[PDB]
Amino acid sequence: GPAHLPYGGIPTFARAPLVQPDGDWQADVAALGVPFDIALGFRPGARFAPRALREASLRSVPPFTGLDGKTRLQGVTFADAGDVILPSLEPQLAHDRITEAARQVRGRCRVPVFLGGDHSVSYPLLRAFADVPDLHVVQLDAHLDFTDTRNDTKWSNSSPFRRACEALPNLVHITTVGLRGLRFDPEAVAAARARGHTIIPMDDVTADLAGVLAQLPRGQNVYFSVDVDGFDPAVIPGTSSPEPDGLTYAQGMKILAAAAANNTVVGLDLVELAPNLDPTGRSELLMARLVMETLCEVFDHVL
Amino acid sequence: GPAHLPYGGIPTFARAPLVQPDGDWQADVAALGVPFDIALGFRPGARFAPRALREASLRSVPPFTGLDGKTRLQGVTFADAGDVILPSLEPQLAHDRITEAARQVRGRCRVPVFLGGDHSVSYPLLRAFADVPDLHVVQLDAHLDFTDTRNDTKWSNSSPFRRACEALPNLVHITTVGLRGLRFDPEAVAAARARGHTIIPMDDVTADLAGVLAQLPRGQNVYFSVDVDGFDPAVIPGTSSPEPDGLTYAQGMKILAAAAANNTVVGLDLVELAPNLDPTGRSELLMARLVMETLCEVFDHVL
Amino acid sequence: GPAHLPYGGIPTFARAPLVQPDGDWQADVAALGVPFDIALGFRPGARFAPRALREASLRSVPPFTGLDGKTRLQGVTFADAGDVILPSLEPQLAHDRITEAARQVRGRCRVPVFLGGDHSVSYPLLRAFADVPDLHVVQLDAHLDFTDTRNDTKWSNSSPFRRACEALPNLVHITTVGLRGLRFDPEAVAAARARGHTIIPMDDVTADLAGVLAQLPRGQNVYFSVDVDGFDPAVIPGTSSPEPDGLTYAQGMKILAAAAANNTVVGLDLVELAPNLDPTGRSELLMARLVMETLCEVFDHVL
Amino acid sequence: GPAHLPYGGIPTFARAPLVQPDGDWQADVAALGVPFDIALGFRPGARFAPRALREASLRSVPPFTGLDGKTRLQGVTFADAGDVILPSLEPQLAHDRITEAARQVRGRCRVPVFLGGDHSVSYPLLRAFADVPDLHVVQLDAHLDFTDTRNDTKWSNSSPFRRACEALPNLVHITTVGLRGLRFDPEAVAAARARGHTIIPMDDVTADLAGVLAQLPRGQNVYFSVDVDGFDPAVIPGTSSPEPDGLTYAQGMKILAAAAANNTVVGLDLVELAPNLDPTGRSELLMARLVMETLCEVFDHVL
Amino acid sequence: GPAHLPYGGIPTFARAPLVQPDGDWQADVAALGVPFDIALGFRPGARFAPRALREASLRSVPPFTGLDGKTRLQGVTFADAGDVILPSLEPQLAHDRITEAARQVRGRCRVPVFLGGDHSVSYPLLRAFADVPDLHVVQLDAHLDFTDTRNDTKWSNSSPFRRACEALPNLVHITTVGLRGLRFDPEAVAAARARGHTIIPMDDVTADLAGVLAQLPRGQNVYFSVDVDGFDPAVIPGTSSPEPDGLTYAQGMKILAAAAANNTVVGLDLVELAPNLDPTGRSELLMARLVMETLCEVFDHVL
Amino acid sequence: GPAHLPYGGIPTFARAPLVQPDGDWQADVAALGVPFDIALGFRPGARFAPRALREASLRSVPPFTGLDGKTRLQGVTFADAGDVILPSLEPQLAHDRITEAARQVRGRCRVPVFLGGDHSVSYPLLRAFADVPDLHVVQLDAHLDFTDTRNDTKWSNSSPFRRACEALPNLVHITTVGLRGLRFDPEAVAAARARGHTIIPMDDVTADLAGVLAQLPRGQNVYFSVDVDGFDPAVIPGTSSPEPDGLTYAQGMKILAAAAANNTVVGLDLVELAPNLDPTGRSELLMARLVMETLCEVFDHVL
Repeated sequence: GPAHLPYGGIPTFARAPLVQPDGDWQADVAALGVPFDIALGFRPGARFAPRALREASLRSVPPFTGLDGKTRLQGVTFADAGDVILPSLEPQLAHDRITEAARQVRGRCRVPVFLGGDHSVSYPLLRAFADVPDLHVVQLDAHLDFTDTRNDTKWSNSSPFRRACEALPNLVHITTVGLRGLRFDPEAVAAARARGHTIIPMDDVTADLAGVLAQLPRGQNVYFSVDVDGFDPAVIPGTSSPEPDGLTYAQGMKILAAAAANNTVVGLDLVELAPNLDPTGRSELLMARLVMETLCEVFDHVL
Repeated sequence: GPAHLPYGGIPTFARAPLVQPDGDWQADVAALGVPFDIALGFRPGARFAPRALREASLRSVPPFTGLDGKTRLQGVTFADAGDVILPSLEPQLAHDRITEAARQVRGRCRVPVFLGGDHSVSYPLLRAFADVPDLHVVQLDAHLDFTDTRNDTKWSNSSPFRRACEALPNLVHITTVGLRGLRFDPEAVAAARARGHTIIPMDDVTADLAGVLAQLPRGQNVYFSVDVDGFDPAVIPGTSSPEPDGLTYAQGMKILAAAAANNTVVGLDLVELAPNLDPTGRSELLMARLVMETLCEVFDHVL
Repeated sequence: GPAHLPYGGIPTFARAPLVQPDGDWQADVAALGVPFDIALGFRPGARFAPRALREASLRSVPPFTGLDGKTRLQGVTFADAGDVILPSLEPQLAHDRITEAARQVRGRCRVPVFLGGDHSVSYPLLRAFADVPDLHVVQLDAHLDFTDTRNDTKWSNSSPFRRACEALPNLVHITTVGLRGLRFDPEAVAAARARGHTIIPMDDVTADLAGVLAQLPRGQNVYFSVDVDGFDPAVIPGTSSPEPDGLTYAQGMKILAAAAANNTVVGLDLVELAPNLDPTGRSELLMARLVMETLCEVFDHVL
Repeated sequence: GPAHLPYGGIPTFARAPLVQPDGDWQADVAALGVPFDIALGFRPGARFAPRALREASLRSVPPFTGLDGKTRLQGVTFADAGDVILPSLEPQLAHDRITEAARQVRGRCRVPVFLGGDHSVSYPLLRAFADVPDLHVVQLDAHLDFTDTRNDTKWSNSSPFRRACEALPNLVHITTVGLRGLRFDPEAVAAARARGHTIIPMDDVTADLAGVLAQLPRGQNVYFSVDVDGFDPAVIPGTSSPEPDGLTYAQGMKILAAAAANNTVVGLDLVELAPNLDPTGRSELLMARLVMETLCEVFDHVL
Repeated sequence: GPAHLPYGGIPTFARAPLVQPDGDWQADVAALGVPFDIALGFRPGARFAPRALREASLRSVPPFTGLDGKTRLQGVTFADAGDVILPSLEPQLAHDRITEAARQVRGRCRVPVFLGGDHSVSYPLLRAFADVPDLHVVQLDAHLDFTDTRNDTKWSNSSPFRRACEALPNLVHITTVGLRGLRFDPEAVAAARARGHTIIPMDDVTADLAGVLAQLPRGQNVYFSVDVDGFDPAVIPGTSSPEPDGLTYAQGMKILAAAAANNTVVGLDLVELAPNLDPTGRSELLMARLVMETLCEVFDHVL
Repeated sequence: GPAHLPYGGIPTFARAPLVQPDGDWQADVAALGVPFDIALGFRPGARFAPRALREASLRSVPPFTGLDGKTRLQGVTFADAGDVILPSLEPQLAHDRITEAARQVRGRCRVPVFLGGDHSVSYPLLRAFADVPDLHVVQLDAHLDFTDTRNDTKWSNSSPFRRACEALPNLVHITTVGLRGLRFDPEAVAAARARGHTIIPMDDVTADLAGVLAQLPRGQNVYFSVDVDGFDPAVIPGTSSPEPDGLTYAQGMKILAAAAANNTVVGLDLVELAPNLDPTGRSELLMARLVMETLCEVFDHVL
């Protein structure tokens, strides 16, 4: 029958049916929003990202038939579990709400998609994956975000992965791609290298993308964490702290596609999108497509 | 339990449960969006109004306890039937789907709320009230919008009530308040007076508000049509063609309040809001509140 | 035949035919733009005002038939003489070009309309009225703009009327209405008072508009200078240096209408509009209408 | 010597010299910024308010010679103590630092000026006045902000005065002006009325301003708290949660001027300004002027 | 002697004299605007493109002397035929208005430049070339736009070339370059391949541009259709539905240049520009330049 | 002691202490702003660049430890000398004040950093380097800016280097990189080559960046002039007159890094940034970083 235009209808991710995190449902893919941005240290706005991403996803409703007539995500079911009910302030309670909602959504779908929210949400999100043996994380990011303490707190967006690792012994490895900038936390760098994490600077992606893909995990359980600031600001300006010369959409997608075809993807988060910082709206439109395209890749290699 | 903050959760009007127009449900108040703006003659954007109003309504979730301790809308149930599935172009087809959806929603609730969309939507919207005896329309508008033909079309936003009157013999009277501007369609004015419609220029409201309220219907079946451009552009700048020296929120609400308490309100539409034209977002916030406050007035004097 | 919508066609003031300042033409009203804003002391943008005003005037193309069915500006011819060709910097050269173009335009129309541009343009514009006996200026403005020197220059926008008076012995009186703000140049205020100029603070307008209209000139040759910041910033926010609690559109219009009904209007300038500072676009829309409505009043009482 | 233009120089409040809160200085007036906005429940941005207000204050540098030729704030010294060094998250720590910095600034000046920041900062700010006998607070606000708990926290901006009262037995009375809206916390309203607070709805100001001025404290130790949302959104749209029909700049200023003429002003805060929500920039220009004008009134009646 | 700066003068394309489509004039190049955008399915704004392009063209007024000292477009005359007078709605009438105006302009110049407008305008525009033998079209676009039916209409901006081909058997071939995205209409793709149209995905331009150029027509009558969304969103963000990883300005220009060097160019349209979606203004500045540079290429290879 | 987050504290360049140009101080690096933009010929805004650059520099406070573990800018002291006090208009007086302030700053630091301001400030800035033997200028720019007269003035931003060369016989050579665009001043190109100046078009950079670095000066006294428009508009859209296909941040930096490693850097200016033209704020963030990264290269290799 007739379908809504992007500007029509209630905005749910992939225009999927709306459900409750603890409701009686099941789907191949389930979206969950985390409108939390009080942990970032510069420009707020990421709390509006979940809503912006849902709206932008109406431009990319599955399934998809490419120029080659091949159709992806054909038959794959989606669901939108709404957003985590967050309190004001109270970061600890917020973290607990996030982990609980994440647990519920995880048990009702195959591949859960978390929409941030600043990067600090990745920590409580990952806590819902403690039972995943030898959990690996493929992180697209301009920064390492493995810092211990910053501005007198352990919960800033610069510390999510540091917090996750000390709370999840099953999180055995992180591969970070896209790092750049004038400042790096030496303590954080040393801590990541001490745990054997893989650090891939944007310089290496530019110099030899093939070699970078050859460094990605294989036959592993992988959780994808995409910080939109990993992408070049020209491409995705909507983010609090942009760094020049980043990933093109194509490069970021190639890394995600490669990792999705050789691993068991257990989930993915999309964080640091700041809609208010991009009045052209391309940031959310492109990141919404990124998620959908990644899912296409994920389900094109399910065993 | 805990409640979402305005930036959290899926945006449904008044944060009410989502439903289908011809679905199996019933409620006191039901919202229906009509993201149609190709009929206006200047600045587009109203197609995004339904979505903006839903989001802004999260700042005004019922019920409401005033400073006097009194609570309003207690026990009143709300529902959101989404938006009419409109085609691209094809105005005649759009009109038919609008009316059908309006009919379906009106038969499932007591007071239906229609979110435009340019003012031309009022026509196919009123066609769903053909069975209301001696139907009266109280319209807040900077313009009369009773034009026959404009720019070689009969379906522009300048002709909704002219179209509605020729298609509905039961629509017996219209009271338009807030009229102003340098240009008036003489043929439209003549046709309106010929039918005995009441025309109340903004000057009348300014000179004597009490006299204006005395001209409102009493004990009649009333359909409310609120064109946001009836309000002063300083108050509501988010609209295609603003006209200086309009209604303050308070004046417009006083009119709606008086009419609501003295009549049987059969419905209401809120049109011409253009979110894209007000980056401060106050336009949607105030108009979302206007709809809720009007509803407070309506259900506060139910017989 | 069919007429363009506001967004269609080449933007000329009031959609009037385009002409050259010294060309072979004659019209009742002729517009001339002065896209000069390098003399203001705060936020630039007024250089774009002439263009924005033309675009906005397409929403106010004459003639106008009001609610009473009466028509104004019927048969009144319009022309757009384009813009003065300004150099970069070189204020004195710019001034000479503005005066020359204004003189040429004045000699080919009854009422010239000058679109600024920061307020400093009023000086060279006025030099073109050296032959007007006992020239009076009715100035709507939040600021006096009668300063001798400011920031080491004689040509800032804070000095146009001071420069005008010293260059035109025939400019015998100025009536300034709308003044407000924490700071005033004591020398400028005292000099204006000592010259017999009339200073009407906004507080007087609020306290007794009737008393203010009674202070306006009668039977004089009047030049209207409208600085948009004379209007309340809530109404017209698009201006460099806004001051709270100003004229509503209605008050400013009543003042101009009163003066137009009892005097011989020789010209009008509209200055300090900064379109870039009002993304809602209501500033240029309302100010273009003010010019058109003022002309309606002018030609309704011309002798 | 030449003076800077508004867009020139380093932006310190009123172009005052920069000092450390606990440094070796003394001045009549001292500004202290609190760029904290993680406690608000809707739209962020107030963290940028202290900076925006400083920049805007460059348009209002003291002293001021008015239209009447009289000068105010002549010889009155100013100091800018910078901003409280805030951590990320960690509300309690932020609170303690805010109180400590405020105490130190207070002991070094006659009248401290605090620039927020969301309204939650008023709580830690007021703790620095625990020694003031019979401390009265005059609050301009659209909301009461006397809530005990909201969204699972005691520190939201909706609870500053509630926290202040239960922590300051010397805070004997609060006069709140401008209240309006559909939703009010019944528990908060009751608790406030019970403690003997004076609640003055905006409707009261509209109906009789003279009466409202008579309800203000007299001969008391007064702390001013100005929430920019107390002003009408058409005038000051840059704020998280606007409410229609608020104070005009003039009405708000009349209230402050009245209170400043009959009491001993011990301090003032300006909170909830969101520059990012007003691209016209009028919100910060007008609120910076409000602070300066209030200081003019305070020093005109120094006992 | 002196010339206007970009912000000065009436904005006509290339600052060319204004003429009527059916007036008595002749010029090498003539521009015609089609401010129509009610056919697109997402974000409106293209109706303002013709005006934005005209304004932006003031930064690219011919002739042009390059770094090598060689001048292009020397002696090439220009004219601006204004905009097609469009009705409100009534797509079929608009289509006829467009075709007739386009033919009139075509009979008075050598190369016509059409300024859109959503991509649907290409259909009625092409009907004006029904008298051209073996008409070839070189289409820069992110989408094929060869769809038959979409959202219950035949006239959406997704069907222009489909409508053109079935109405113009003389349009023997189309070469589309820049195709990309997750969704492709299998029906449209088939109909295109069937007619033998050449489809060149953006991946092919990236893989080997020289190969793509070798696929362009030679010695044919060619019409250029440039959809701005064919360019990368980072470069041209001002467009309704952006797609990542597109043409750089240089790539698009290389394609246009190659085709203009060995073909008879009969016209060109520039569509889907949405100035309202790019507040930096680079979208219109770059596309106006693209048109002018394309003309430089065309007149550098005339037989 | 704790450190301010980017949105906290008074915005001075690199959070450096404030000083007066002719005060008693010394520092390795000193910043001086020149908020002058009345000489540009298109879109103003550059007057706001010094303040935006200072605000943005708070995200790049020295020293910097890279991913490789090396730390740069260690032991490098900074000072912010504020802004040159500019008059209104009076370009000659402005020039004199700029030169004088630059002289004072240069005599108190090792590497002065000048924040513009339109490009015309480079002329009076360079006059402060008259005692530098065989002075060389490495200019990143989309335009040559070696024009004699433009729009009836010798002081436009298109003439800074022409004016500098005729005033400074010691300015023996200029290397300009990034030139592009359809129009070039033939008289300026000829005069530049006549003097042996090296012109390096963007095409050369794209074709062989290694070769361009090879063409940079070696062992000379070099003054860096960075016009942000030398960069691609997709990367840095905030500038008056953008030209497509410009330098990536990386390319521009590589050029500066190379020159800084093989020459004595006497100073650097950063001009034409227009914060108001880039609402995403990435323009000032990337350019402030550029200045800081250039400084780290300078001190990491100085003789």
